[PDB]
Amino acid sequence: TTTTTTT
Amino acid sequence: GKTITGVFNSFNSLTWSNAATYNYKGPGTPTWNAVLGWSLDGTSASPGDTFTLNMPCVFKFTTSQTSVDLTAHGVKYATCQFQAGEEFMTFSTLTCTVSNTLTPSIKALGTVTLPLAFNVGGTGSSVDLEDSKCFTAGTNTVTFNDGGKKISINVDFERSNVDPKGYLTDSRVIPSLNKVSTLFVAPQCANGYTSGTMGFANTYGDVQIDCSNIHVGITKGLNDWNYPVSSESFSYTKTCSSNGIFITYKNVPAGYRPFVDAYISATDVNSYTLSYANEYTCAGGYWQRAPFTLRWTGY
Repeated sequence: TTTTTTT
Repeated sequence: GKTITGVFNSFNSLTWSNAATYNYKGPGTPTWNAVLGWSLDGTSASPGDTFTLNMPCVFKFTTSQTSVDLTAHGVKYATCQFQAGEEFMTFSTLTCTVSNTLTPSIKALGTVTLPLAFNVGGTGSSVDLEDSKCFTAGTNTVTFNDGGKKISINVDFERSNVDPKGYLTDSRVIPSLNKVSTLFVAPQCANGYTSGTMGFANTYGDVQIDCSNIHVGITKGLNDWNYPVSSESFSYTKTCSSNGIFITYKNVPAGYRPFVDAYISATDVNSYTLSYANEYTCAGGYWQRAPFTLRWTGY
């Protein structure tokens, strides 16, 4: 799955 | 006792350990381990004296620990409490108390490691806009201070790998609030915007926008991490509810980009989906309507 990681 | 200064005396190393699978070594991508040299002398410090280490441009500590010890040659000589600046202030602090072990004949030299995330922006808050100017891609000097003694080190930071011309997003956890700030910047129309609609929403029922912590603005370009550097008023209308925040706007001048940000709450801040509205018409007539969804993860 394509996700974006938080910071 | 009293307030002392010059306990932290050197900035020995500043090294990145990728906390996830980040693609770039950015100041705001955790974790930066800052190793500082310190010294305490029982002839000039007593148990119960206090001292404070000021950390400009630091957003948070990337640990669940609330404090860290100053230890040398296996003995604890001070305890320091972490205070993250987050969205309250542009800097973080350590507030330290000398331990009873610092009996009068002790001369202690040691180091400590602090797990950090820098603030280089992320919303249109005063704090984030200020810190959006802290650093650039490449070599930077990072400076902390104890109250007189400035301690510095050079470090290399990588810019974001994301192409700044497209739409841009961000999600940063604010640990003391259990909220996440989230940002949306429209795709670039270099000659300005005739009009557009943008914003983001809860998708499945697990997300709530906090309408009391929002910003809507146009920024005069972006920094090396694709964050706003200014926030000016402009012609728009907005709707805001716990389900989402959306704007429709007109006549944004050349060189500016519209953006919206908000605090959000989620059932699980480590796994949530947002739905984005994304329509714009550049001055000159190029138009796109391209809504999308993003899956955000902290694991």
